[PDB]
Amino acid sequence: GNGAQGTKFRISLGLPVGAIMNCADNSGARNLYIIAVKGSGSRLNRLPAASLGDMVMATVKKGKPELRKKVMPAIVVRQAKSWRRRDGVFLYFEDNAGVIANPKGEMKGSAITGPVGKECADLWPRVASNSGVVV
Amino acid sequence: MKVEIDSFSGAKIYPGRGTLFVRGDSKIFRFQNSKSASLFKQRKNPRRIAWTVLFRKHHKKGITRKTVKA
Amino acid sequence: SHRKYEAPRHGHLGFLPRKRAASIRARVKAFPKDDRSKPVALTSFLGYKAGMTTIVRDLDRPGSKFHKREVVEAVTVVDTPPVVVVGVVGYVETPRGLRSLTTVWAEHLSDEVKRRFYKNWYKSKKKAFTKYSAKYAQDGAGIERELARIKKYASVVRVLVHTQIRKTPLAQKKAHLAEIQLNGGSISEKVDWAREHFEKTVAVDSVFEQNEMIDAIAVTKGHGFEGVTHRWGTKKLPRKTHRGLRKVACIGAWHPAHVMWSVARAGQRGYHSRTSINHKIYRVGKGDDEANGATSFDRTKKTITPMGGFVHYGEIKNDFIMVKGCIPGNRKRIVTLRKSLYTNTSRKALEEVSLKWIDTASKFGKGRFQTPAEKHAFMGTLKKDL
RNA sequence: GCAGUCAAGCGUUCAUAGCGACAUUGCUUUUUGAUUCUUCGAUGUCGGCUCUUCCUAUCAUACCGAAGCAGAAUUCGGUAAGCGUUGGAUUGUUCACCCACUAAUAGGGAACGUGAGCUGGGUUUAGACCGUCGUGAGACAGGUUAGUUUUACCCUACUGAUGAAUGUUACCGCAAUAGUAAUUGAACUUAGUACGAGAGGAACAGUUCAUUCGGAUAAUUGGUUUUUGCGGCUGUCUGAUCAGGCAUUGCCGCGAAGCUACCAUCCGCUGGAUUAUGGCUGAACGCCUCUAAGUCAGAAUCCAUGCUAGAACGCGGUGAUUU
RNA sequence: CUCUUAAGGUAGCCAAAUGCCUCGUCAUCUAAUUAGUGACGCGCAUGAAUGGAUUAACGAGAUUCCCACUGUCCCUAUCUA
RNA sequence: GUGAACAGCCUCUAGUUGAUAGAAUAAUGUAGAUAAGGGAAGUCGGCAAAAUAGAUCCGUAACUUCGGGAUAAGGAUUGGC
Ligand SMILES: [Mg+2]
Ligand SMILES: [Mg+2]
Ligand SMILES: [Mg+2]
Ligand SMILES: [Mg+2]
Ligand SMILES: [Mg+2]
Ligand SMILES: [Mg+2]
Ligand SMILES: [Mg+2]
Ligand SMILES: [Mg+2]
Ligand SMILES: [Mg+2]
Ligand SMILES: [Mg+2]
Ligand SMILES: [Mg+2]
Ligand SMILES: [Mg+2]
Ligand SMILES: [Mg+2]
Ligand SMILES: [Mg+2]
Ligand SMILES: [Mg+2]
Ligand SMILES: [Mg+2]
Ligand SMILES: [Mg+2]
Ligand SMILES: [Mg+2]
Ligand SMILES: [Mg+2]
Ligand SMILES: [Mg+2]
Ligand SMILES: [Mg+2]
Ligand SMILES: [Mg+2]
Ligand SMILES: [Mg+2]
Ligand SMILES: [Mg+2]
Ligand SMILES: [Mg+2]
Ligand SMILES: [Mg+2]
Ligand SMILES: [Mg+2]
Ligand SMILES: [Mg+2]
Ligand SMILES: [Mg+2]
Ligand SMILES: [Mg+2]
Ligand SMILES: [Mg+2]
Ligand SMILES: [Mg+2]
Ligand SMILES: [Mg+2]
Ligand SMILES: [Mg+2]
Ligand SMILES: [Mg+2]
Ligand SMILES: [Mg+2]
Ligand SMILES: [Mg+2]
Ligand SMILES: [Mg+2]
Ligand SMILES: [Mg+2]
Ligand SMILES: [Mg+2]
Ligand SMILES: [Mg+2]
Ligand SMILES: [Mg+2]
Ligand SMILES: [Mg+2]
Ligand SMILES: [Mg+2]
Ligand SMILES: [Mg+2]
Ligand SMILES: [Mg+2]
Ligand SMILES: [Mg+2]
Ligand SMILES: [Mg+2]
Ligand SMILES: [Mg+2]
Ligand SMILES: [Mg+2]
Ligand SMILES: [Mg+2]
Ligand SMILES: [Mg+2]
Ligand SMILES: [Mg+2]
Ligand SMILES: [Mg+2]
Ligand SMILES: [Mg+2]
Ligand SMILES: [Mg+2]
Ligand SMILES: [Mg+2]
Ligand SMILES: [Mg+2]
Ligand SMILES: [Mg+2]
Ligand SMILES: [Mg+2]
Ligand SMILES: [Mg+2]
Ligand SMILES: [Mg+2]
Ligand SMILES: [Mg+2]
Ligand SMILES: [Mg+2]
Ligand SMILES: [Mg+2]
Ligand SMILES: [Mg+2]
Ligand SMILES: [Mg+2]
Ligand SMILES: [Mg+2]
Ligand SMILES: [Mg+2]
Ligand SMILES: [Mg+2]
Ligand SMILES: [Mg+2]
Ligand SMILES: [Mg+2]
Ligand SMILES: [Mg+2]
Ligand SMILES: [Mg+2]
Ligand SMILES: [Mg+2]
Ligand SMILES: [Mg+2]
Ligand SMILES: [Mg+2]
Ligand SMILES: [Mg+2]
Ligand SMILES: [Mg+2]
Ligand SMILES: [Mg+2]
Ligand SMILES: [Mg+2]
Ligand SMILES: [Mg+2]
Ligand SMILES: [Mg+2]
Ligand SMILES: [Mg+2]
Ligand SMILES: [Mg+2]
Ligand SMILES: [Mg+2]
Repeated sequence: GNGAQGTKFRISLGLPVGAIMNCADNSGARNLYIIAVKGSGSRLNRLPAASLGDMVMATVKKGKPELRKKVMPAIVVRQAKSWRRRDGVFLYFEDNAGVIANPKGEMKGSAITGPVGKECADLWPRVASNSGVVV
Repeated sequence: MKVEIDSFSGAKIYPGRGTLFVRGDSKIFRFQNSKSASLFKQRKNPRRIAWTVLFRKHHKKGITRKTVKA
Repeated sequence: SHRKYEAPRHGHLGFLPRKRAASIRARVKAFPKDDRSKPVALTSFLGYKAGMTTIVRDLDRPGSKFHKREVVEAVTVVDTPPVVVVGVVGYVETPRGLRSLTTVWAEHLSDEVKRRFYKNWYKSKKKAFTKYSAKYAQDGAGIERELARIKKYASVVRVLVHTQIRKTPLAQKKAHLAEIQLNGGSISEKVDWAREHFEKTVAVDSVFEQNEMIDAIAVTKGHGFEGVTHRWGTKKLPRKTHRGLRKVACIGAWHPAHVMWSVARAGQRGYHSRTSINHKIYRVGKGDDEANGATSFDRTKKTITPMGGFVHYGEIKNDFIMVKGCIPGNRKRIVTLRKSLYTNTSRKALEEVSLKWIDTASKFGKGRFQTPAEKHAFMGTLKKDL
């Protein structure tokens, strides 16, 4: 039911459909290929776009045969589009990365390779627990 | 409010200014503008760029009591 | 036959026509509701849009993720040297609407305002209001005859004020003259106050204060003739398409046999009047204050003028208003600031701000410094200098 | 294709909560047929793109009335078209069908809207292959592949732009009329409450954000570079140096200013009257009844406030008017 | 077994640029595939120089996917003549 | 001259300097360009555009009529002194 505790201030959208981002958890998915964004409305021809902390629906293009060929929810931990927070700073990661997780928002895996943006870790306390450096 | 500093050139960075970049390793790289940033992105060495605080510090450019009563 | 997919219409039909606005002055279409129990003050002010800068402040929005956190915000800066009152105009309501039944002008008129009644000032004999000034030679019973007339009649009294253009960096010399409505009580008290202020000066802080919400009324920065696509936001047409891609493919259906007021078509863009509302007043300037840019947190004596000076504008030597966000129109253009049309609770308004820091870095590029006193400190000493 | 009437039945019981047989009255002209009025000295044919407007037989969002409405959820209905109705996979396709998001992924019209707007993938000439048919030429409503998309300078229409005449010129104003705008979701809390045996599980007040839409604006961040602003490079030319020419802007790093991006920021108002509906008082009719007289409350409605034009044959106040 | 023929489709190939039914079924690739490919074959109407089957290499030939790449697109923006 | 080179680019000789012009620098265009994050979601279809590239070295599959395939694939280098 999109557990997702807190609001989220808007940050620039870097992840349209078709965009394939790296898999930052120990699940054994190598990449997540985003087919939709949770909580995007509609406009003629606009490609639904996710950003840090957004939950998406993905398939796994490279990975364990258990995880391939099936739709499943994700959470974007890592952006690469510069976005702007309310303290003024324009910041961006090196890669696009997310962690496969369940609709509740509970991670598939126990750990996250890499850092995570503070917005996403505040959003999803199960991503909080498994997170390394934050921002 | 903190003034931050450009880790490449060394120039002061006032709030809501410049860019910020989180490399894979979580080393945080703050630029005052596009110029420093774009250098960073070419693998340019600050000590080798004449106007960087790094360079002029390297070249030593322009640096120019009490009583014991116990 | 029908749309085949539904989308909003491009553009807001309410702002039609898209034509070039009537003058660089934007008209004040309304004034705050008169509460006559209050003392008589101006309802609006005249000024010039100088430029923008950045702010830093703590945020009071309990329950927000930034509550008690610092934020940067863009602001804009209006040169606001006191207005001078040159006259009052009275209005009576009729079944046909409100109607002005006289004006009264003070004796001596400034050579800035005088310059406004003239297309060529250097050639004129400068005769304006010379015979009108003769109305003061006696006790001024001709004057008083109107003044008391406006008292007798006139549900509504406005003041004619003008800018002090000379007192600003502009090159324009010919001041801007405008009607301001008087919202203190008792139409008599109003024209009393009017008279006593003839030829006098009135500055901005008699009108607005800090945290107050004010509306901006100005003419849009104009772009001249525009194509369909940027003017209305029409989607670009495909690459492969003959004879133009920035267009509307279907100007309309066969019937009706005429293209419609509602279809996007290429014409003027920009230079419209706009009435823009709800800006919080972040700072109330005094040109007689050194340490304008300063703050209880900052403390280092600097004015709001950036190094290198507001680009295309100048130095802000007088009082000023600083308002959150951006205001319609562009730099050097004459701008009206109006008190709000309504009482807004809204909690976002009513937030009482305290600026921490006002960005003094130069705007002619990516500025590295606030004061000249800092630039020396960091950089040290040069091949000029000592 | 859509809606009624009767009410045998269905619905544990109970015709009509929700339905409904036998029959019967209808509407509609996004079906197809029927016809042949118009056009064969020519009305560019399918679909899609794009864009605008209209319908309502409302999918969503407002307010309501009904339930086989405890709660949740759903379903029937009224006022309702103000407002939104998407992103993809195969397919030329309309259609069909799946995937996914969504408040919802309603149906239709405008010469089956829209080709001097596009495209040309299909259809529908002239090349060619196959299969069936034919002795044959050739045929095939059987499958394929290649196949030139013309013109606007006229009138009107629309978009913006000037303008004679009413003494002149100038400044400040009014506002008939015409336009109008906002949208929708979520989290916190109410509250693990009401309700329920439980499983489950709301709403108003409040707070924080978000969607679509719109008007701006350039502090900041990004884009753009003929500032050919500075620096670098190759080739060749000026004996060399210094400093430069030529390479359709020679190329590359940075690059102000300007323009400009939900890729950046800011902003988007408040009164009134009604609709359905629920009531008061209240006869007709000594009772009863929201209705007949009269009357209270009320929706994304409507009229305004606000917002944009400002009649070039609507107008008011005011300055100065030539030897 | 029977009726019938000049002989009654062999070897091969197949929903093939040959299959009406038809978007055939199964498999595969996909989140999803009237597409592709692999199979199956009472094949409307496959088939032996009316040439059948297969095929290295070739091809501005029709089609399918993948990697790279991209203003094709989200979504537009800016410059030069 | 550079260079593999009658390539492309610059030059000597000779021969031109002909093509209506002036002032601007709206929309739309024709011709040339660049774009943050995404990377074909656009679309009948990657149409179009981008990416690739020269030379030295290293590495080089299925299949094959043993000639090929083959620059397959894929890497490293490169100036001046
Ligand atoms: Mg959607
Ligand atoms: Mg489309
Ligand atoms: Mg920049
Ligand atoms: Mg429709
Ligand atoms: Mg008004
Ligand atoms: Mg074409
Ligand atoms: Mg001070
Ligand atoms: Mg600037
Ligand atoms: Mg018919
Ligand atoms: Mg029909
Ligand atoms: Mg006919
Ligand atoms: Mg005819
Ligand atoms: Mg005909
Ligand atoms: Mg014709
Ligand atoms: Mg015809
Ligand atoms: Mg025609
Ligand atoms: Mg209806
Ligand atoms: Mg129930
Ligand atoms: Mg249910
Ligand atoms: Mg409508
Ligand atoms: Mg029809
Ligand atoms: Mg048609
Ligand atoms: Mg047409
Ligand atoms: Mg055409
Ligand atoms: Mg055709
Ligand atoms: Mg064709
Ligand atoms: Mg012929
Ligand atoms: Mg045929
Ligand atoms: Mg051809
Ligand atoms: Mg073709
Ligand atoms: Mg012309
Ligand atoms: Mg006349
Ligand atoms: Mg119970
Ligand atoms: Mg209980
Ligand atoms: Mg509430
Ligand atoms: Mg917008
Ligand atoms: Mg805009
Ligand atoms: Mg350049
Ligand atoms: Mg050289
Ligand atoms: Mg040279
Ligand atoms: Mg020389
Ligand atoms: Mg030298
Ligand atoms: Mg030369
Ligand atoms: Mg050059
Ligand atoms: Mg810039
Ligand atoms: Mg924003
Ligand atoms: Mg109001
Ligand atoms: Mg009544
Ligand atoms: Mg408004
Ligand atoms: Mg009229
Ligand atoms: Mg008029
Ligand atoms: Mg008349
Ligand atoms: Mg007049
Ligand atoms: Mg097939
Ligand atoms: Mg075959
Ligand atoms: Mg096959
Ligand atoms: Mg099947
Ligand atoms: Mg298939
Ligand atoms: Mg495909
Ligand atoms: Mg077959
Ligand atoms: Mg059959
Ligand atoms: Mg046969
Ligand atoms: Mg045969
Ligand atoms: Mg034979
Ligand atoms: Mg045959
Ligand atoms: Mg053979
Ligand atoms: Mg053969
Ligand atoms: Mg050939
Ligand atoms: Mg060929
Ligand atoms: Mg094929
Ligand atoms: Mg050589
Ligand atoms: Mg040569
Ligand atoms: Mg020429
Ligand atoms: Mg323009
Ligand atoms: Mg360019
Ligand atoms: Mg790009
Ligand atoms: Mg990129
Ligand atoms: Mg990629
Ligand atoms: Mg594609
Ligand atoms: Mg596609
Ligand atoms: Mg598509
Ligand atoms: Mg498609
Ligand atoms: Mg091409
Ligand atoms: Mg070989
Ligand atoms: Mg190679
Ligand atoms: Mg070397």
